[PDB]
Amino acid sequence: NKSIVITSNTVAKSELQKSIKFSGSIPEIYLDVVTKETISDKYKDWHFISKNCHYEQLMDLEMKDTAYSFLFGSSRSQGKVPEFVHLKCPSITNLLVLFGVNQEKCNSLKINYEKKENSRYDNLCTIFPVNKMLKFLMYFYSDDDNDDVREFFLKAFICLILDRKVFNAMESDHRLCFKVLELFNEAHFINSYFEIVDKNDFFLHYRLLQIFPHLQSALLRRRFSEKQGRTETIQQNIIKEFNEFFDCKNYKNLLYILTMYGSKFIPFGPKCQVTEYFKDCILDISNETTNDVEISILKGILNLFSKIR
Amino acid sequence: IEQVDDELLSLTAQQENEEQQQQRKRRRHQFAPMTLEESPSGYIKKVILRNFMCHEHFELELGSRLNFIVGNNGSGKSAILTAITIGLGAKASETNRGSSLKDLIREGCYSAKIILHLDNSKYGAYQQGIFGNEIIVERIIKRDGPASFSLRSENGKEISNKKKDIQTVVDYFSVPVSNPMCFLSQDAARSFLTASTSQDKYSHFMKGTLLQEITENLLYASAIHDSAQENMALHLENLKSLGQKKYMEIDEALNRLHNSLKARDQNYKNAEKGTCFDADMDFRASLKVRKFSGNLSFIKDTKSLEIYILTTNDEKARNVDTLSGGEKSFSQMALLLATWKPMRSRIIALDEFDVFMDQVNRKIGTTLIVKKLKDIARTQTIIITPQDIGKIADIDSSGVSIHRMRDP
Amino acid sequence: IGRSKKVEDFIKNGQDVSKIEITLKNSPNVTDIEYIDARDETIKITRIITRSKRRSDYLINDYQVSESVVKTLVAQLNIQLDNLCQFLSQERVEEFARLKSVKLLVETIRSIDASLLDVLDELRELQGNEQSLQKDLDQQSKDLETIKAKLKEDHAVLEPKLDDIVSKISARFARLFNNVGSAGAVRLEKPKDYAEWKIEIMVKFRDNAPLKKLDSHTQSGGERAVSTVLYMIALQEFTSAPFRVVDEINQGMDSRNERIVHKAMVENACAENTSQYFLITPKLLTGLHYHEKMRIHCVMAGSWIPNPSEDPKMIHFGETSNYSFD
Amino acid sequence: DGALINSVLYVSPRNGAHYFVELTEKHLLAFEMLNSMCLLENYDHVLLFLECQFGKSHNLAVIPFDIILVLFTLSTLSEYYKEPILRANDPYNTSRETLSRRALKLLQKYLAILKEFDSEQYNLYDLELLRCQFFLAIDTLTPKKQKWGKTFKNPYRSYISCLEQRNTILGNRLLNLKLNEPGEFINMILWTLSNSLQESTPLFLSSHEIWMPLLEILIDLFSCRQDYFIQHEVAQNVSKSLFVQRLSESPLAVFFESLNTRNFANRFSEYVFLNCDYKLPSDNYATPVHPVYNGENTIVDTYIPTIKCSPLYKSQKSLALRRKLIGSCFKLLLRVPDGHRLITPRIVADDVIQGISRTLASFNDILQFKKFFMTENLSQESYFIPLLAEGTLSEILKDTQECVVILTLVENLSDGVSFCNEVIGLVKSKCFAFTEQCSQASYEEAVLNIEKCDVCLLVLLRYLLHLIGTEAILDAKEQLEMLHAIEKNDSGRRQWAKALNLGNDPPLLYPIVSQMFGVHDKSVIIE
Repeated sequence: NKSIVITSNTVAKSELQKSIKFSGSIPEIYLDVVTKETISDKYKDWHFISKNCHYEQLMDLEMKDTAYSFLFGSSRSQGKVPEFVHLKCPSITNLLVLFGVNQEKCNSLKINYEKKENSRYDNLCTIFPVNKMLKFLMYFYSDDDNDDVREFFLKAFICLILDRKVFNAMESDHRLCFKVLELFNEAHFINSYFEIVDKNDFFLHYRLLQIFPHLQSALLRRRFSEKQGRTETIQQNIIKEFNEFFDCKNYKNLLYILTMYGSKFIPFGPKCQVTEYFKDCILDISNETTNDVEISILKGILNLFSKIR
Repeated sequence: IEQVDDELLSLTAQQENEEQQQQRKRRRHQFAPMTLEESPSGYIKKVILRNFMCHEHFELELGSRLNFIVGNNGSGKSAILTAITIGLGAKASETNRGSSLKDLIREGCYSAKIILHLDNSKYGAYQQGIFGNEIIVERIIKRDGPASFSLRSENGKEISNKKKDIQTVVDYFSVPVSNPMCFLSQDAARSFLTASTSQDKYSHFMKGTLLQEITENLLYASAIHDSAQENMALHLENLKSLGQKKYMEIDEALNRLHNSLKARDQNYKNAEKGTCFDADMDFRASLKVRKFSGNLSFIKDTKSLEIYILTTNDEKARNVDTLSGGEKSFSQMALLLATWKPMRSRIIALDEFDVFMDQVNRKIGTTLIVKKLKDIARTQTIIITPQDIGKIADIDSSGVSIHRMRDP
Repeated sequence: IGRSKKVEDFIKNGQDVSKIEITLKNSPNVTDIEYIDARDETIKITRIITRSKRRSDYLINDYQVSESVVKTLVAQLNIQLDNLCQFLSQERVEEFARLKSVKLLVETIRSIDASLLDVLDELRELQGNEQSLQKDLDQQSKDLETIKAKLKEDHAVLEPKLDDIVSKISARFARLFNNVGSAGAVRLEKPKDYAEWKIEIMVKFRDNAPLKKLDSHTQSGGERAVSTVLYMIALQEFTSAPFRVVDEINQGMDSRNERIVHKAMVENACAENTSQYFLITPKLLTGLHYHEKMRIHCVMAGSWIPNPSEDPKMIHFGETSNYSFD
Repeated sequence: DGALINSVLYVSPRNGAHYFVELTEKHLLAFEMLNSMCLLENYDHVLLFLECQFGKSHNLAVIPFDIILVLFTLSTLSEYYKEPILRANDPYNTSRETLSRRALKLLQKYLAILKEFDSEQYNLYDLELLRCQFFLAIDTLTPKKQKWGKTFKNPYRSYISCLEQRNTILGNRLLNLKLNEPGEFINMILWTLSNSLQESTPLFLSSHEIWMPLLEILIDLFSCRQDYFIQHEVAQNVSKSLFVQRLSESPLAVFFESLNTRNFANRFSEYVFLNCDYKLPSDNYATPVHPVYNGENTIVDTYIPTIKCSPLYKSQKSLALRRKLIGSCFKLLLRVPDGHRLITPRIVADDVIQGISRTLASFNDILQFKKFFMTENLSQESYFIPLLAEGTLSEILKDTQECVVILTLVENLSDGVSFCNEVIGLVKSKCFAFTEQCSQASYEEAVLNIEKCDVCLLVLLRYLLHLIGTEAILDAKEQLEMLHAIEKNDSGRRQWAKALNLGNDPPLLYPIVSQMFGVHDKSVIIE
């Protein structure tokens, strides 16, 4: 009985299978392809919704929402059709529980990097469609209240949009997301976002800039702020961060370069000095025989961004 | 088969050594802010050849971007390229200029000296504080005794006498002396420019861009992996019939090889896509000189490179073979430049091409070389031709240096 | 006929009774006929539909009969309505579109007597259980010899007949697909197990499409329709049915596959003593080929054209030989 | 109308295209780079090239038309049945999103950019170039002649297209080539309309992930192309008979020419409302439907479907798409000069209105009916929705009541007084009132007819409010009498509510009209 495990996949595949929150087949080929990545973190991501959505109550909310007395655009005032929403879900926490978020995450709306909550396998939990969820959340905006409720709503929204399942099942036009963003001040939004996520978690930075590209510059002004960067300029801070990621060999975080490029500080073009320095270092480390794939991905991406006029 | 297991273990140990070597390398660029237009450091300011091959001690101040040596054929025209390749450090068999390093020495003299002056005043310098504004590279070839070196500085202080410092400096300057395409001799240029079959074009492009060796290593490793997996199944059967230490060792080696193979496959795909993209774009930009519009297509099903060109008359991009001699020669020259482009080389050298192009097409090809190479400052080009460029009206352009040898 | 039942559609709105009359050649090989002699050459069958009466009453040479007599006559003419080979409808076209090799085996074994396949399946199951008893033995020794001898005799009787049938149908398939410029044969693969015998169709009409079993999703609709129509045509001379009926067939298939299947139909009509097909063309096709043997019929009416009832020469639709003498 | 249709400053009209825009150096280089990357099957960097500069700059990066076609084909490579191929192409999913989803998102975002010309946000040359590229793609996607069931021309000579030497992207044939086949455009439309309401996971995923967004994009692009054609391709002043001939060549005319069938009215009515709740009349022949791209109807083992859509969501989206199809049909029709009728498509506005009314009044589920008649933007769908509402109302009154009262409400939308007088006439006639000939056993079907009637009248009332506002609801005694007559019909229905045939209360529209313009039940609770 000396040989008892198959590489390290057996424990990983088994304990992915046990916590799967799905009632179906789950073929072993899916578990094998998920648990044998070892190169990219495609299957490990931030999952705000970790339990199956309360489908029945959400459908009840939906048939109440589609047909009702006013049959008019929901205004930010007048309680956002209170008469049935408070009978169904009196508080935003109850709505989030209906969405699939557990109570413990609702109480503390943060990404726990110590518990590795920013890198978790997909729980294969069914989620309710994103647009109707955003509508139900907008029903709890309530501009006329204290700052704590608005801050909780903003942080819950930020956690929701950054969810991997929500981001993947997200619609092409972020109409409701743009409305929610326009409800709040942009600087306030960025400050709350940086309260939620780590400042060096450039993967979620890139995801946010995918959701809201127009925030890019503002986000940089919060990451490499001139006043907080002492007398050093923003470009110098970007160079220093690139240096530190390069020396620490954090090539994935270094790749998520994808956030910097296109802003006023690091623009596309062939004659920029910063891109030449970046490429000079990438070609220094790159060996093409035994490397991390992120190095080659950076080489290609930097070449493409250098060619873009 | 125990030999398959031995080969698997040897390949695994080689991968371990390679990953340790990768882990050892650090960052060498400090990003001095400074100020683009100005050339970076590393280009050859001057070469002096004392008692080397035919001519005597000779000084030659190469230009920063584009050089046109007009040393006539039969008067040591290829001596400069041989001297540069030897001094920068290259294998004798790769150079193929002379039977031995002994024959490079001038007859009647026991020793020959090759001295190069790489520039360090401009940015990108390699230890500009220690070496100053110039780095001098002098190699001595003697009939008796080993060939000697020194990497002296301007003041004459011999910084080093070893050869590993040569490789460190050259790699920092990114001079592919090991690649026999960056320094094209006469025979290599003839072989490349006369390529006719699309398979030959594909072979030359993949070999020159150093993509053929990568695929060869990848396929060898994959074959080793498959054979080792079959022998692993056989070992499992024998182990059940019966060793566990061997089974753990082989399984660990196989898993490591599998993960390494997947990583190498992704790396090779990315590198091939990037290199082919750069070559395609540079070929498209090169064809615009003749008011053409074309593209490159790399096919693995046919293992061939197909060039499609659309000229002024037709409206359909015919195959490049369905053209005339001048158009095909221009396409081959553009392909040569578009193969030099993806591999960023600080220094590029080339011998004559006037015999592969006839009359007007030759003038157009020289014009293409000048136009495409005089702009770039990162790459210094040394073109050795017997034809007088001064006869060409396209000499008024700045950044082109013609060094016409007074002695025939 | 594999379609929805709408009796009221046939009946003219307002008229009580709708009448169809059909006349066929008669031969002394069919029994249970009324008023018609064996030497007679005329069989007149009339069907009437009326709203008030709900019964199956037909007419044979203008004599009222139950539907049983006409049904057994249809049976004795070797023509079948339920079977999809003799009659092809839209639902039947769809059913042929996604057709499995097992269905091909079923139709081949139902064309010939199906008792042979059942007997061979019984013998192969006997062989399997006898082999099981033999490995159990490893009275039993006396067995497995008579069983194998009987199996060999049955296989020897069965093999040549299906072999020649398969060769003939494959030759017909090739001669019908030659106009398409494609090579195909109806092969009967025969593994050791008799029930595992299957039917393979070779496809060459499209170079990109590899040689595989007929299926709707991978192949184009027009090429598949042409292939199945040609397969139907191949199994016509062997069958004793007087004619075959195809519906929703001339509707355009890419205007190219439909053109080549029309060419195949022309070539088949060139041969004499061939079955009459009632063709349906819901969509007009430009430049249709009209053979001299076949004649086109038009039912469209024009505003300037007088009413068919009042005009003596307008009662015939799409007919030209009627106007000419004899 | 807007600038998208009337901005021709930078156009260089040619024989094939009137919207043609010449390339500048930067855009030429961008086109060459995109085609070069697409040749290497490096679609990830194509999408990254387009996305990395989206919304981060004043100037716009224009997608070439052939790259637009490549994106259209990529949008058909959904993960649920092409997961292994997509994983093989991009083993390191650096964007954490499928190629299909990224391509579709880029297509929809650029369509949104094109639909409104922000000359301040983007300079006019880039917007006109983008319009030219989209129009070239649409002109390459001309449907083939309808079948019951030329290679590639590049207008730009400055670069070699990637599509010249290939016809498949990742094993999927190019969308234009697939749809430029005799019976595939109608097949695609029927496939998406049938699977929009399927409860089978693969079919619903095929409709929800691939074909409804693509059909939305194609219909919007064809509408824009139709507007541009009517604005420029026609010869302005015309003898009203050459204009019909030109309209027969319009992009929407060719679009619907692949849908002519035998009888456009009834077959079109069945096609738009395929797999709806209505009972199929006159035993219409079933419409065969097949997947467009090989195994669209299968789910690969690796993909795990982990998204659930409520029936209301699916029905709402399907009915919205059906409304878009009908609206495109009416947009084509309403330009037809009075008296004249189109040559190539045998289509008449009255026939289509009557067919849609027949299919709508035959709905046995009120949810889909309301989803069809509930629109978020009244002005957008204002040109055909009131017509369908009035037609369905007329047919419901015809079948429920033997005396069909002629409805002039559509042109009475001009004058609120006339509309209110006509409503009073209908309600006093008891046609809108709940009908006494209906038996106790068949009470449910009568309730269904009445609630559909109320929906149609509510739609017409919302349009009346949209065209006249709330000014003389009580100032004119006619509208007050209309409200009191609504209350009279309320009492009439309440009579049988008290007759206690069923516990369920009958549909009473007094609260709804009160909320809209009944001044909260007149003075019942206000005073």
